[PDB]
Amino acid sequence: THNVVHEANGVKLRETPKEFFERQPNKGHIHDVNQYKQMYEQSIKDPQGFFGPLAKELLSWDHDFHTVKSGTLKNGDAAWFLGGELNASYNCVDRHAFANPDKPALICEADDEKDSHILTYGDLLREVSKVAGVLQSWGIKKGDTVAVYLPMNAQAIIAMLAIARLGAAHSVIFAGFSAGSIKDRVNDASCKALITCDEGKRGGRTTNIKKLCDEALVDCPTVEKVLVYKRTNNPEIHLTEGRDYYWDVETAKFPGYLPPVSVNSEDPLFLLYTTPKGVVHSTAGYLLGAALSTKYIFDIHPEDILFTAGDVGWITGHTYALYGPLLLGVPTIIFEGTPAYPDYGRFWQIVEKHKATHFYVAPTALRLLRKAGEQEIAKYDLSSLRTLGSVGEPISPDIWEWYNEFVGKNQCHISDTYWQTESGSHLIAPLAGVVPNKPGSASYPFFGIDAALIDPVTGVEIEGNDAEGVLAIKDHWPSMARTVYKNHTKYMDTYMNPYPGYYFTGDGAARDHDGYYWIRGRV
Amino acid sequence: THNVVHEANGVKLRETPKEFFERQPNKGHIHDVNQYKQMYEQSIKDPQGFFGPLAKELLSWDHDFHTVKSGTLKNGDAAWFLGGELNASYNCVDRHAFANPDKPALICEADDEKDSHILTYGDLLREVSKVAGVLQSWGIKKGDTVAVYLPMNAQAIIAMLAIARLGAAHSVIFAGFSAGSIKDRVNDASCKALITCDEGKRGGRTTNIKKLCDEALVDCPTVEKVLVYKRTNNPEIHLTEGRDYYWDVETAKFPGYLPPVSVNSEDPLFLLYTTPKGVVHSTAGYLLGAALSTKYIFDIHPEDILFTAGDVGWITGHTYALYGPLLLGVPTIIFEGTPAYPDYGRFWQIVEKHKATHFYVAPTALRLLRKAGEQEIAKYDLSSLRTLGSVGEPISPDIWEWYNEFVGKNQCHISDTYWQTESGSHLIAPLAGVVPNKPGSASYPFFGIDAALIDPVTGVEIEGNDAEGVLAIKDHWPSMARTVYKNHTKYMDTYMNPYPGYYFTGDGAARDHDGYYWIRGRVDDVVNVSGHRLSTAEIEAALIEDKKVSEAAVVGIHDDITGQAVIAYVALGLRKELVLQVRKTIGPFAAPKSVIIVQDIMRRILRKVSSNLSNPQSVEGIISAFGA
Amino acid sequence: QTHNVVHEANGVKLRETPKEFFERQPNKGHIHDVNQYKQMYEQSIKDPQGFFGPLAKELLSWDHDFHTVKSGTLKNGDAAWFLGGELNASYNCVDRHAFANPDKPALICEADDEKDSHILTYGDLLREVSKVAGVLQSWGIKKGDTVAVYLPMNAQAIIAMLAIARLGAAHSVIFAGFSAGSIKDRVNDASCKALITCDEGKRGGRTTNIKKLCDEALVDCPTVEKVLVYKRTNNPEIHLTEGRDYYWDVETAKFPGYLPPVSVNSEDPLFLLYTSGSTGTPKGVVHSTAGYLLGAALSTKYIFDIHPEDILFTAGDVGWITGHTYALYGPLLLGVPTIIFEGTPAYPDYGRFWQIVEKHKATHFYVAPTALRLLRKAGEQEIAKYDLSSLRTLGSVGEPISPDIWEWYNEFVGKNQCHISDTYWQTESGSHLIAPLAGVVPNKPGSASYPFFGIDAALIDPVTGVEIEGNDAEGVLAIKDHWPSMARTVYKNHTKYMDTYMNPYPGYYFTGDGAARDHDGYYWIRGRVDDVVNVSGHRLSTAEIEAALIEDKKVSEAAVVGIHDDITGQAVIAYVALKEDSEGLRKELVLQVRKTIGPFAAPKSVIIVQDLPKTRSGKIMRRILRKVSSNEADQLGDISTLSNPQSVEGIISAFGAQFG
Ligand SMILES: Nc1ncnc2c1ncn2[C@@H]1O[C@H](COP(=O)(O)O)[C@@H](O)[C@H]1O
Ligand SMILES: Nc1ncnc2c1ncn2[C@@H]1O[C@H](COP(=O)(O)O)[C@@H](O)[C@H]1O
Ligand SMILES: Nc1ncnc2c1ncn2[C@@H]1O[C@H](COP(=O)(O)O)[C@@H](O)[C@H]1O
Ligand SMILES: [Cl-]
Ligand SMILES: [Cl-]
Ligand SMILES: [Cl-]
Repeated sequence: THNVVHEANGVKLRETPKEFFERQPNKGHIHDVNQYKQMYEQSIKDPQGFFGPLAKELLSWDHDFHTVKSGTLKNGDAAWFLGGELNASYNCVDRHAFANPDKPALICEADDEKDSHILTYGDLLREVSKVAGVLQSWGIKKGDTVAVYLPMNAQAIIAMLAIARLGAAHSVIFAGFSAGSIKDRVNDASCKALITCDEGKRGGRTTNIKKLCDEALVDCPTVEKVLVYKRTNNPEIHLTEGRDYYWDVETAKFPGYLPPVSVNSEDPLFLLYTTPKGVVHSTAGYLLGAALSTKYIFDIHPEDILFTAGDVGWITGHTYALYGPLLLGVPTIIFEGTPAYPDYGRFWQIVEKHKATHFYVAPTALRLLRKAGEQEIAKYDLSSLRTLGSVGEPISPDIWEWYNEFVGKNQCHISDTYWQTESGSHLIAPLAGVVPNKPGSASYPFFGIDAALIDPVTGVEIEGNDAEGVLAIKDHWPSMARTVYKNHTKYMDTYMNPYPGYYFTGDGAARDHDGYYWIRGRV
Repeated sequence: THNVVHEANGVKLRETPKEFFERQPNKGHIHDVNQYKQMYEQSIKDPQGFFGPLAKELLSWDHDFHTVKSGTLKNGDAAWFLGGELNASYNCVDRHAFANPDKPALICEADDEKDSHILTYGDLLREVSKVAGVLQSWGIKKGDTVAVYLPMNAQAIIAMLAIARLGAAHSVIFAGFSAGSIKDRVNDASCKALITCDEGKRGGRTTNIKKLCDEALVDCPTVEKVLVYKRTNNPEIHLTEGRDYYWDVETAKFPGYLPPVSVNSEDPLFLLYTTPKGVVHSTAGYLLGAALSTKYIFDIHPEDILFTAGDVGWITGHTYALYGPLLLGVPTIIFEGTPAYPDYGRFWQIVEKHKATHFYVAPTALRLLRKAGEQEIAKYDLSSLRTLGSVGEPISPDIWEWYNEFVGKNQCHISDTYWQTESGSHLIAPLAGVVPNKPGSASYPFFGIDAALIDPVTGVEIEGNDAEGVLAIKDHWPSMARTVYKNHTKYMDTYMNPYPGYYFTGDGAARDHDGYYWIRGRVDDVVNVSGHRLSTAEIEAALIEDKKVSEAAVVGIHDDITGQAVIAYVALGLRKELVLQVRKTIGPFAAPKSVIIVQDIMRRILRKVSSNLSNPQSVEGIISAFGA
Repeated sequence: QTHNVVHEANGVKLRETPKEFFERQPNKGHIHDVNQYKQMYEQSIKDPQGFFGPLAKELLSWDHDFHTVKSGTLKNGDAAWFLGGELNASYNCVDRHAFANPDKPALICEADDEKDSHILTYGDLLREVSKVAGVLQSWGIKKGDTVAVYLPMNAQAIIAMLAIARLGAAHSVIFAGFSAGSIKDRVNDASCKALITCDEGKRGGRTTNIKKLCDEALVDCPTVEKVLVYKRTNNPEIHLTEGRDYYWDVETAKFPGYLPPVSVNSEDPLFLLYTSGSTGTPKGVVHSTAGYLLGAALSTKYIFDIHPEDILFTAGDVGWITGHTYALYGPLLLGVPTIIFEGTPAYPDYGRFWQIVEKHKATHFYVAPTALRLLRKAGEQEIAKYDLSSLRTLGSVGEPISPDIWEWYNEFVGKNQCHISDTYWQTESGSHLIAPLAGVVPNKPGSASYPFFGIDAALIDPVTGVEIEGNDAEGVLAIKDHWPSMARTVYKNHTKYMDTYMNPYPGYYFTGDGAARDHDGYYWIRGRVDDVVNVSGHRLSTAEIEAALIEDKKVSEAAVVGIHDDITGQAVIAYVALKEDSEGLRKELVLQVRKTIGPFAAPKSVIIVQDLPKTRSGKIMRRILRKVSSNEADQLGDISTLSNPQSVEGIISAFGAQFG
């Protein structure tokens, strides 16, 4: 029994169902919860000997690295795989296109299913090369930043991979932002180019996209050129001559292959803004964390198919709609529309349509379907799923049991992934087919994450279980953000200085007698 | 006997003379024709196992490659030696300078022999490094393009190698071109710099070089600086302060070594313009093709000396005057003048002077020397020669016999080489000392070249020998051109789309019972509309048969649905009467998509108009008419 | 054996390295004995590929391997080493040591006032270099650019140099004693895109103006886009130009403490160091990356006998090549601590050098004979106050060391227990050329002894231009083949490079020095042959000083020459003719030279004459001014070949009257 953790008193360990293993294509990646702690204890006491080999296994290098880990949280100088060189789009596209060009890559589901398509890895290589050819033709090169203002569709996945192909950092801007929020993000990074579309389709209603760009671009002198996709092909849309150009028109000029550009492990892969602050992520570190978590926390295999019902304007689409799954050579499902269009059975038609084996979504949608589309679940077949995931905020133990039976049929594993934009990948989450669940908890911290609670009053680490306090990590990890663009002081003041030697997550949590962490919300 | 390939009837096979092997420095690279077929068959079925090792033998790499071959013709994404890095100037200069800096590299014969000279590989490394140093200090870098407007002399070779040393792509503009032809090519490539000379010398006559550049440059805003070599040192030649700088003045400021810049295998090495279309060639694949063909088709050894009587303004000078021979580390003769100056024995005086072992020339020049200078050949010792090459057009059996008797004394091997600017290197040619000749035939296709004859109407491959049709290639090869600069769609529409799954040479050919290919003339207008091959020339004739039409012009343009579409412009309801005329005389599917009637052939203008001898005022009415 | 030519060597007892040297040596020496050295030297000459290849792979960390050890020839000016190789200078001097031992001292910084002293570990140095490199990167600095440095000899100068080299750019360090005109010359010749400087300096307790001289020069340096200013004094009265000048502490705060180093080619330029020549224009000497670094590591390791446990105190300034190679690159490459002294040997008193050695138990001390002369004159009494027993190697740099100063150095600083390394070299050699290896080569006081690895030294007859075979000889000192750390060019002026070093004696490198070789093969430097004047270790251009004096509108013509000086080694004497209080104007002209070049270029004396001796062509005959400034007027010989032989009498009278 727990005197402190009131959430822990009387909670049955929900061992992973037996049908989860009937549906695995191959022997699971970690046998039992006992091997997970042998691999975890090594990843904390011996990061060099744990992440080194994994980096060599999961990523393809253009130059080997000479030092696995360097720096400290106190000094904000973390670095991983120093001296190595790779390319993000080579690991996400090329190396799978060479292996099996016809394997699906981007299973795109448009607003209207009448506008849906699928890109094989061989097609994704030809389209990324042509868009990278355009950007290279325009003078975009390693060290530049390129803004993206696109809905959740193929064009966004291609623009990011194309920008990363040249060694430039893509700064994705959620399609729903205003001209002001566009102006602020473009000017902070001094983007030299922007990729966008004429207008989108969000649940039947068409959205003004180019209009908001033009309104914002009038205060963005750094933007030399804009690439515009024809999502609707509406001719009343204005393109300023000499600045704006058409996706289809430019890409038609360049070949289906462009060489990737090697970047250093610690070269910025992208900027993502949360005044807004631009979180910066390294290349090697972020990519490894994205691939590891997707392989272990979701139990992804070459045959699997991931449907992250998120958006690339946020970190969830970055890591688990794009980089995570494509690094592993599995197809990912890119959903442009809403969970209510045409009706509340769209998520479920798609899972049935493509036999998706993993589903990843935030609770905020589970409360929308629990309070509207609870009947549409039985229409469609959801027998392909092994793993179901929660991302956004905490997951009610109510919605947990709802998410488990209605969508999972009491046959799936459920992983409640805790993590922020600054972490890059999952921090605390239960591994599919390994970690038994406690409804409402994130469970054990992931490889390389040395979680710890700190008494906010004294600022000392709270040893022993059955306790609460501020959540903090005692060392940095590969996918940790390395700075805030052009403002490292705010980066230190926010994460590294409140508790020297620790990384301040900004949340409060509790650890029960079993070690399971309970996320008690922001402080 | 042959019912189709009449050229081949009663043609005695011509074995390589005994003197060829007496003059050969070492054992030949291929023992006999049976070893050649074994090697060729592997180059087709297993290009990875064949070209992989050769790329590691013949080229020096800064970064290893992980995949030999990628892409398909149908997708226009061919690539070779992916992930690899190298430098063209290192493989053509540095590595040979280190091994033997005193070995001759450029044997330069000037317009007047008084000005001839010889650069060793050591000399070439210093002179290339110094020019590259100037370009580098000017801001030229990987990704840029630099134009070259120079005669066929040492400075042209140095300029090309210095540009490639920085990872930039050179674009060589033949020195005979006008100011307008210069204007078009510089602007299409947006060259940041130009390398040229004040004036040229050709046949004793002074040519204006800088004068035409100044004339062109007024409309080339991308050119930031020009390097000017004092070829004549004429003091009346004006240099624009702030833009033009002297070759000798700037090179004096920089050292004789500059580190080469590594580039990717598929980074552009150069643009070569032919509306002129800028043919783009890769780095690794092109260089491997240049070395392989020069080695095996001409039988080049380190002891040899190559004289390619061509100009770097064309692909022949690119591949077989520069990259080919310098990659293999042998000396190459760079001839600045003409075959008639000071007299009609100059070619042969040069061979004798430098004891050249290999001679490579176009049939056009052989015809001129046969007509006006046959008496001069016997005056010179040409016994150093072993291989006689022919380039640019099929060689008549008569010209073949003349070439064989009067130049080779019936003692040399003759290699009629078929290829084109877009192939980078030889496609069909008799390997020196290996393949016996049939006069007028190019014989067998080369390594990596899977040649086929396809029916021009159906696009289906013709099986069996004693056949004729369109010459097409079933898979890309290392030195195949990769795109047209900033215009990959024209590249696809010209080479890959007309006959999908094949490369379209634009030539017709025939294959005899021994598998020897006989290049025929060019094929005609092939416009492919939903699988129907249409003739724009054939449609114009039909429209003109209508007594209401004075003149008619038909062209082809890209179409997202049907592949291509034919648009007919007509100079004099009526549009319906003309479309039926074409259906009856040609065929039902030959009707133009559209028939536009205008008030007033330079079709280069109609293609750009419909896509969206001079009389420029009509252009406005045609643009208005197409909309109407 | 007696010498008919090398008189310096007659009756000179050979001086073995004392026994106590090896007692204080931490490990087995890097070279077994002098016979192993001869074998290794012979291979470095006959087989440089087999010798320098392995050493380059031991001492440097490479991002890409090299395929050819050595290329090019002196005659063609195309020397190159380790071709195809890639590396980074800041990685080899910082990163690789920080990963191994982040807490090991790297920069032992002794400020002008010891109250301000501090110590940076290799870990600290990595963060501060990364932050400065981060600022430069955000400003647009990239491989191929040049960045000027105008800083005193403190930690920030070292960080600026390493941060510039981290990006693949080349730093150009401008000695802090230079005026705005000398800053102007160097920044414009190199077209520096940025400048790193400080608000004010501290030297001898007195505040020096640094930023003020930059603003004065920068008004004519249109290539400089941004300036980084360190708050050395934090004086708030120092103006920063909005849009151009930015504070070191403010900008570095914006960037993280790690930045990836940029790989550069072995032959990409590492730095420019502007040097005075026979013209009035400084020539920017350019050094490669790989070859220069290998030379710094090789010489520092084998000539000084540096081990990981050791601590090096090079009493030099990064404004000159001595600080470049043996205060920064040499010791940091080997991963040992180096003492960076910002002050003077006289402040607070004439024992400061020894307080520093004792404080930090320095094992290696490297100093100029000019300072040894000063301490013998004014501070000998201070030595007995300090424990100097940590020292074992005592070096001398920049000028000839008198046999007397050698003995003083040996007895009073080394207690007759240390090895002395008289090191001969020059800015253009990058590293040592001729020097006694510590613990290996016995000394002849005043001789540089044997040439170092890769240095094939020769003496050339000045009359015939042919190499002199056999020993007991003298002539022009020349080197028969290039070496790894040899300078590669003069910036954007390779013709001056060829005309100065390679063309005078084709097939050879021309040091500009004369020398003699005794029967034991020891070399004895006889000084410059090319009328280059060395004042307190500072290479000066008499032509540049003449130009400064003429800028005064009262001067018609001026001639400057060099003469021996008991204090500074040599002194420049200026003869001035006016167009027309003398001692007054003499002060106004000396100040004129201070304004245009720097305070350390000021003439010792200014003699005012009516006419300068001239040829019939009209050129000034400085050969006569030199013999007069010395008491060798009786060696002038026939002067009827002058166009004004009567001026000679007035020159002898003027020098006698005004010198003093
Ligand atoms: N599984 C979870 N349980 C509770 N809170 C979560 C979970 N996942 C994410 N969060 C919250 O979401 C925040 C992430 O913010 P951001 O990713 O920056 O939009 C975290 O700081 C947590 O407060
Ligand atoms: N041996 C040959 N026989 C027939 N045509 C040739 C031959 N060599 C080159 N060509 C033609 O020359 C053109 C290529 O130009 P070039 O490569 O400069 O000779 C193409 O139209 C080829 O068909
Ligand atoms: N050990 C030494 N003995 C005599 N002269 C030296 C010695 N070291 C340096 N020098 C002189 O200092 C010059 C170096 O010039 P710099 O290093 O540019 O000031 C040499 O050319 C010599 O004239
Ligand atoms: Cl090799
Ligand atoms: Cl080895
Ligand atoms: Cl000089």
